[PDB]
Order: sequence, then C-alpha cells, then structure tokens
Amino acid sequence: KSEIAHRFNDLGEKHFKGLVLVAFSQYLQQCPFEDHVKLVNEVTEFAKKCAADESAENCDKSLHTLFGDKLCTVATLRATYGELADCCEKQEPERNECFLTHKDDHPNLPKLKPEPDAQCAAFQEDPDKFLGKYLYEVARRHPYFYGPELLFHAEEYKADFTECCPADDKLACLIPKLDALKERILLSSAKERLKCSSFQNFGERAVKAWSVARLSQKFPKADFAEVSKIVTDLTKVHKECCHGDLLECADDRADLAKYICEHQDSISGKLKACCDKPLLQKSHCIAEVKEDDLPSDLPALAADFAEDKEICKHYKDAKDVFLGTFLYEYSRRHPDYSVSLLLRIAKTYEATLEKCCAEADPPACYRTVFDQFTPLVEEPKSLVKKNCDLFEEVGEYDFQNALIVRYTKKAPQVSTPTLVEIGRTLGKVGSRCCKLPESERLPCSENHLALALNRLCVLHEKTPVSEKITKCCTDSLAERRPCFSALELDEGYVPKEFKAETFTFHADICTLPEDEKQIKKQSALAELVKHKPKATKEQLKTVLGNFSAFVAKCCGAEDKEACFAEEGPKLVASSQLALA
Ligand SMILES: COc1ccc2cc(CC(=O)O)ccc2c1
Ligand SMILES: COc1ccc2cc(CC(=O)O)ccc2c1
Ligand SMILES: COc1ccc2cc(CC(=O)O)ccc2c1
Repeated sequence: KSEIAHRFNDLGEKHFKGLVLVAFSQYLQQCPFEDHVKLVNEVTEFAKKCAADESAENCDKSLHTLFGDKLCTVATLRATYGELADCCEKQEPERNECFLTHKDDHPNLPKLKPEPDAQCAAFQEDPDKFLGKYLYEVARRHPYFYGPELLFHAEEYKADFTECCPADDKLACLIPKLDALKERILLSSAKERLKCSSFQNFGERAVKAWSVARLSQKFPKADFAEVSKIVTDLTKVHKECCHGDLLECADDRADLAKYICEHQDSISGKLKACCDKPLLQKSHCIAEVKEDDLPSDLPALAADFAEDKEICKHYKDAKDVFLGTFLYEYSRRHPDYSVSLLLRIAKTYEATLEKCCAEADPPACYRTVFDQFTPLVEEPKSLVKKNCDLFEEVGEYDFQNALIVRYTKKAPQVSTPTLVEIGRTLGKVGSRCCKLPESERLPCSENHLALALNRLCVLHEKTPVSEKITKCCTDSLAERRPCFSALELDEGYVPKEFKAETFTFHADICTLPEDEKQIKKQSALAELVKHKPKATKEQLKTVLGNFSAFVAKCCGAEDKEACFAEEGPKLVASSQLALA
C-alpha cells in the first residue's frame, strides 16, 4: 500500500532517519547540515503520517518519487546544483537516473581533522545531533559509501567519544582512535566503490562473477546452490545502495544476514561469532568474515572439467551456468588466489572451450586446459615477491617513492596530487600484505591493488588525460592490474616545461606534520619524473635524497628562510644535471 511506511516500520525511526540523511547528504554534497536535517525531519514526519493511515494521499507514491520530490524543494538548487536542477524537470525513473549521474567522487571538501575539546562539548550537549553531523560529513565525502556500513562506523565513532570525553587526556585517547577509524572508512569506501564501479562500467554479470569467486573462497564448504542464493541476494543489496536505494538496501542486507546466520552450519564454522552479535555488527562481521578451513572431501575437478567427453555438450547447453560451476569449484580450493586471478583463469577456461569445441576432436584439445592456468598464476606471484622484497628493504616511504616514479612514467599527463595519492595508496598495500603469511600475500596484494587502481580509474573519469589509462579502466575488469602493469613510459611524451617555483621550498614546510612533509616531497618527486621522464629510478632516488637533506638542514638552521633562499636555487640547478 505505502512503501515509505513499510521501510519506516521495518528499519525503526533511528535507522530510517540515519539512512535518509546519508542518502540526502550523498546526492547534495555542497548544501549545509542545517538544511539536510529539515528534509530528514519532513520526510520522517510524512512516513509517520503515512504509517498511521496508509490510504492517505501521496502515501501510495514510490520512495524515488518521494525522495526525488524532496530533493527538488531544496533552497537555491539551480544556483548551487544547476547540473542537478535540470533532472527535477524529468519524471521517474529518468529523474533518479539523472540524479545518480551528477555525483562527485573528489568534491575537494576540507580534510576531516579532529578537535577533541570542541567535539566532546558538541557530543555532550546533543549526541543525536553530533552523530548526525558525522553521517552527513562522511556521506558527502564518499557519495557511494555502503549506507548501513556507515551507520555501523558511526557507532564506532560514538564508542570513541563515550570512552575519551570523560578521560584524563582528551587528545591522547581520541587522536589515534579517530585516525584508525578514518583509516577503516577509507577501506570500506574503497571496497564499496569497486562494487558500484563494477556495476557502472562492466554490469551485474561481472559483479556476480566477482562475488561467486570471493564467497566460494570464504565459504568453501557451502553447496553451489547456497553460494548462488547468497550471491543473488548480495548483488541486489549492492545494486540498490550503489543506486541510492539505501532503505531497500538496508532491509535486504538485514534479511541476507538473517539468512546466512539461520543456515550458518551448512555455510561456515567462522560465522558463529558474527551471528551472536547485534544487527549492524552481524552484517559487518559476515562481510569481513575469515575464510573457512578447506573441506577434507573437496572434489577432483580434472574429470568434470578436462577429462569428461561431453563437456562441449554441457557448455553449449548453458554457458553462464557451467562457467559459474567451474568458477565456484576452482575458487573454493584456491583461497591463495586473488579474485581477479580467479576471474582471469575462468576467462581462460571459457576461451579454451570456445576454441576446442570448434575443432574436429575437442577432448584431446581441452584435456590440458588446467595447465594453461600455470603461467597466469606465476606472473602475479613474481610481481608480489619482487614488490615485497623491495618494500621490506627500503620501507613504506621509499617503496611509495618507487611506485610514484613507476606510475608517473606510465601516466605523466595525470595530475601530481592524483599520482602521489595512488603511489601512497599502492605503498600501503606493501605495509598491509607483505607482513602476512606468504600464502595470504598474493590475494591481499591483488585485491587491494584492485581498490587502488579503481580509485585511479574513478579520478580518471572526472579528469581524463590518458587513452592508455581509459583502455586499462574500461576494457576488462579481470585484466586491469595486468593492463596497468604492462604500461611503459610513452616515447612520444613531451617533457614538462621546467618551472623553478615548482621545486621552491620555504620554512612553512618545517611546522608541517610528518606525512604532510612526505606529500610535499613526493609531489616534488612526481614533478621531477614529468620534467626528466628518461631519468633512471636510481637517479631520482639520489636527487630527492638531496631534497630531503636540504629540508632537514634548513628546518634546523638559525635563519630557516635565509637557508631555503640561498641553498634552494643551487640544489634545483644541480638537480637538473643529475637527472640527464
Ligand atoms: C604488496 O604490495 C604491492 C604493491 C604494489 C604492487 C604493484 C603491482 C603492479 C605493477 O607492477 O605496477 C604489482 C604488485 C604490487 C604489490
Ligand atoms: C560466469 O562465469 C564468469 C567467469 C568469469 C568472468 C569474468 C568477467 C570479467 C571480465 O569480463 O573482464 C566477467 C564475467 C565472468 C563470468
Ligand atoms: C626518492 O625517490 C625514490 C626513492 C626510493 C626508490 C626506490 C626504488 C627501488 C630501486 O632503487 O630499485 C626505486 C625508486 C625510488 C625512488
């Protein structure tokens, strides 16, 4: 009868309000917190009014009709969001489809820096409003954040402020906790942006293929019927809150958590801890659940997928279904393979049957299909061993520096801030994955590379500069990392016009936090590669060493500004000659 009433009844007032605020904040990122709270209230009031008499007028209307109508009431819409105001002319589903399009993944809003004194005072005088502020702030900085996951992260936030506002030291309790949370948000955001990116660019079939591989790894003892059910239900959950249907998304995610936990004995022995937790905790715990031990009775696949004489017959009859089965079974027995590698192997299996089932005697052709996988497995293992050997040797900052040089040579047209952010994110992959048991290194590395490279691809949709990057981002989801790995310096690139002020440093740097200095120095490294792109990585390491030395020296000088002014131009001059 009335959908708005249905969701309000199910989710509760608090969660309904939470998700509705996120939804509004994600669509309208530049509008004030004052304004969003009033739409949140007005909509909520309508849901209560509808939940009372469902037969009331306008209550029959869809969430999209109602949420999109409310978005067109917002003061100064044409002035602030001209691009988004045109959509308000259109009917549904055209209008929401129009809204979704005009979202910003890099809205350049100020860095989210904690103030222990002022925030604790805001939390005390009204916690409900203080938590609302958090949802708003993070939502407009991550327009594709997993809605119910945000409500979960907003509880971690509240848990930190409840612990640290009465405490003796208000900074030393709160500063490293909110930095760890900001770290966790960046990762949750990254995973859920790859999901939405995969829908936008490659489609539902691609997201399903990815989910089959991942869940098969996480739940190896689950039947193919069970894994299919969960993938079907999970893919609909992600499709919904990637498309802004946060009320639908939240309801469906809770149902799937309820399902996985009712059937946990047939799915995995790792879910017992997750299933005895509250609703938001439960959903988060399952999503991040440890992989189940391999079953003793795991079947041999050679007979079914290489030896059997009617494989072509099976394959031809229903391709997507047969391929699903192979993906399911091969992923189950390889928790030591990345998802992208499993999708690569599946695409090589598909290719072998396409070829072999055109020839005179197929069985003799596809008998050795599994041996076509060995080179696909050794390539990534090489790149992980090589990058981890480099990381453990030189550390996060130099490894990051090695990667900024690698990717600035690949895509020198890409902005320095973008190259630096990607180099630094790729550097974290070394820190996170190289320390893990070497069996867990490959999956960790490639699954986090997918996040880092999807970031780069998202930034590159906004400001396209490179046809090589476009091709790597749009061609094939499974072949992305290999595609990016394959890029070399463009021999037809014109070296950056040397601008002296680009490499000019002042005393301002000396007061900066550690990482903020790194960013400034790493920004300079990128600008060096752009001006002298044929310079060896060993040349660049030397020159930036000299830059670091110079900065440390002048920050410790009596007259810091005089030191930068006298030393700086000499260093820049001789740096040009060292990079020949
Ligand atoms: C374990 O950490 C890493 C970090 C960056 C990597 C980059 C690549 C991709 C490339 O070759 O450019 C491959 C493995 C990596 C492993
Ligand atoms: C149903 O089985 C599959 C297996 C591998 C797949 C890989 C991709 C990835 C890509 O096409 O680049 C997409 C769908 C798949 C479906
Ligand atoms: C400051 O520029 C750097 C720093 C460290 C690096 C390490 C490597 C690793 C290597 O030298 O083989 C490569 C480039 C770098 C660039």
